Amino acid sequence: MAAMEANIFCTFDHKLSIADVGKLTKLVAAVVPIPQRLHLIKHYQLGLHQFVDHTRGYVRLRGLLRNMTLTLMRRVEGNQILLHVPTHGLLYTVLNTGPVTWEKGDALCVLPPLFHGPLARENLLTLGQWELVLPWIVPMPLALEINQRLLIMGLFSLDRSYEEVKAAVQQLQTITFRDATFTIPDPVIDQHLLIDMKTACLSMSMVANLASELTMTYVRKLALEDSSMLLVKCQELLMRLPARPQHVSPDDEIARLSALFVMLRQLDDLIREQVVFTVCDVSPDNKSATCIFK
Amino acid sequence: AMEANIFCTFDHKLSIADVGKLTKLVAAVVPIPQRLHLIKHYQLGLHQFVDHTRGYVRLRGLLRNMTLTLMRRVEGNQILLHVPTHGLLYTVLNTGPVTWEKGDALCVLPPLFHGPLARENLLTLGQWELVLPWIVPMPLALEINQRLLIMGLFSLDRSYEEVKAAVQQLQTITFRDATFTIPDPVIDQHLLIDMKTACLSMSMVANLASELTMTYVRKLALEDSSMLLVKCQELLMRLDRVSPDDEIARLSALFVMLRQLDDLIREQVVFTVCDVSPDNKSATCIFKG
Amino acid sequence: SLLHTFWRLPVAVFFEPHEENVLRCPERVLRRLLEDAAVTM
Repeated sequence: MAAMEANIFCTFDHKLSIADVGKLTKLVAAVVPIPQRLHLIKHYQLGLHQFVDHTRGYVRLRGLLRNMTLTLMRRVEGNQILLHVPTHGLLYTVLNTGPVTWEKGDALCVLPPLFHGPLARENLLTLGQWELVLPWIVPMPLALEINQRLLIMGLFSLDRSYEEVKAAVQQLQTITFRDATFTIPDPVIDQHLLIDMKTACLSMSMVANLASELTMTYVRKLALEDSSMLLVKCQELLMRLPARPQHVSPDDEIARLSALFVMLRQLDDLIREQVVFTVCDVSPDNKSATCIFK
Repeated sequence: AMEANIFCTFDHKLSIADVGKLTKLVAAVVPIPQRLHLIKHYQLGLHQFVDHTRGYVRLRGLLRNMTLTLMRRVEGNQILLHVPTHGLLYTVLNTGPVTWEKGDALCVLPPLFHGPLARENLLTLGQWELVLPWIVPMPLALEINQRLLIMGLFSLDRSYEEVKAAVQQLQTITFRDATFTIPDPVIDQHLLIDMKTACLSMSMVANLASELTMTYVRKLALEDSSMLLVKCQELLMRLDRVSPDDEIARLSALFVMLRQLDDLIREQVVFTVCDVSPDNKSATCIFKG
Repeated sequence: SLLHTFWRLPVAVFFEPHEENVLRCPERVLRRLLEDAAVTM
C-alpha cells in the first residue's frame, strides 16, 4: 500500500470566520496529535475533543494520548492546515501551549491539559460543538511529579474514607513548579490505575526481597556518625528500630545490584512517560524554542 | 559547499607542538555545555567541571545532558567542531582504555583517571587542561557503575580486613585484554558528596520499600482479581518466617529518592560500531542519540 | 481430618474447564452423600 505521508493536509468543512483563522495563525509551530495518518484528513480526528469522556479519566486520556501520532502545525491558510509529522533526531522549531516557563537542556513530555473545560476559558476554534484541545508540552520534573502524585493518590485511595481522600486532594493537587501553580483535575480510580498499582506493589515487593543487609543498614551506619540537614530530613520518615558484617561477597552482590537496578527501572518507567522534545534554545520571550529527537 | 559546524577559538597562544598534539585528536569526542557557534576554548571537555570536592556521579549527571560533538580540523586561525546527528555514521577515536569490536554498544563516561597523568597531558595550557571523556562499551560501563556504587557502599566499614579484601577484589576489573583498575572513591576516610547522596538514596528507597509494602498489599488484597497478588504477599510473609500523612510523606520520599537515582539505574547507548579500523585507534560508528 | 497445605495463603482461580475443576460440591451435598453411603451398605 501507500507509504507514510510526511505532509498532511487538513480541511475545515464548516465555515470559518475571520477571527477563528486569526486565532489559528497564532498556532503555527504547535504540536497536535492525530489518531490515523492520511494525506487528506477531516477536522474531527484532529485535536483531542474526540476523546473527552464523561469519565474524564486523566490516566485514560494520558494513555490514549500516548498512542496518538504527534505532528507539527504549518502553513495556516483558508480551510487547510499543513501538518508535518516529524522524523527522528532532526531539528524542529516549536511553540509552547501550556502556561509553563521553559528553560534549556530540560527534556519535554507531552501531557493532557490540566483543568480541561470551560474553566480554563480557551477560545480554540469552537465550531460544531467541537473544540481544538491542544496537548500541553511540559518539562521533565513537572510531568514526573504529576505522574507521581497521581500514583500516590491511587495508592492512598485504598481502604480509606472518602473524606480522607477529600483531605488528601487538597494537599496533593497543589504543584508550584517553576514559580507557576498548577492543579490536578479529577483524581479518580481506574482499571489502568489498578494496573499501575499492581505493578508498583509487585516491584516494591521484589526490591524489598532483593535488598541486601548492607543496603538496608547503610542509613543507620551513616546516621550513627555523620550529621547533616538532609540526613535529618530523610531520617524522620524512617522508623525507630561497630559490628562486623555477617557475610559479604562481591560476585553475589553485584548480581543483586543488577537485578535491583532492573526492579528500580521497572518502578521508574511508571512515572517517566517518554522524552519527546530536547530543547536547545528557547525564544527570549518564552514563546518558542527549538528541539531535536522527534 | 560548506556544512554546519562550530567555530571554536583559543585565547591562549598555541605552539606548533601543541597544534601537532591537537591534530592527533581529529575524531575525538568533545562535550560542550551549549551548542553555540563561536565558543572559546574554556568549554571544551570537562575541565570546567573538575572539582576537588565533587566526584564521579555529578560528572555523569552533567555528561547525561552535555552536547557531545566531534572535531573536524585544526588551523592556526581557528578550530572546527562538528555536532553529530542521529542516524548518521562518523569516525570516532578510541581514546578509552579498552579496545572495541564490531557491533558493540558504546557509551560515554567521565574519566576515571583524574588530574595529572602520563595520558592526561593533552593540550595543557596554564590554567587549562583539556580532558576527554571515555568511550566505553556498554557492559563495561554497567560493571563500572555497579562496582563503584558497591565500593561506595562499603565506605563506613573500612576498618575490617575482610571489607578491605572485598574492596581490593572490587577495585580490579578484568576485560578482554584489559586489566585496568579504578580509583577507590573513599579519600581521607570519607566519601564524596554526590556518591554519598546517591548511595544514601539507594539505602533510603530500599528501606522504604521494605517498610511500606505489607500494608499496601493488604489493602490491595480485598479486591483480589489477580492471582499474582497472593503470591506477592506470600513472598513477603515467607520473608518474615501508621499515620496517613506519614504514609503520604513516605510515598513522596520514596519517589523522590527514586527520581534522584534515575541517571544511575539506566543509561542510553551513544554509538554502536559499524566497523572498526585496524590498530584500534579509531572506529566508524553510527551516532545514536 | 483437615489437610496440611504447603501454600499458606490461598489463591483464586479463573475456573477454566481445561483446568481441573475444584471440588465445588458444598457440605449439604456431602451430607446427602453420607446418607447415601449409610443407606447403601
